Amino acid sequence: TGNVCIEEIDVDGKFIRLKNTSEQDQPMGGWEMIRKIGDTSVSYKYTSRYVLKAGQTVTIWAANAGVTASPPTDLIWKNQNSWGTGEDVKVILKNSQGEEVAQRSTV
Repeated sequence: TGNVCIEEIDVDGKFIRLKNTSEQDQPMGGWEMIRKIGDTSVSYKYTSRYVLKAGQTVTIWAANAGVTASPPTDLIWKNQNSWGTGEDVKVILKNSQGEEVAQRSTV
């Protein structure tokens, strides 16, 4: 038994990282990663066939973070830019059922 964890929300707001601490691979098709900052929420939807393998991490970078896409461990959030430090951010992870399965709030 393990689970998908929101491992880190970049303090300089360029990326968000998830980790499958479980021994079993976990398909992410449909799963939704919601970035909330104040009154605005932006949703990142994982592709239909994306799988976060056991013990693997996946980092979602801002399209302007200057990082090049390196699937499957590093993806680029198309059209979403960095949010800069000092910004109270909240990340919600919803499974392929619309039901929450994790949450993390920076302070």
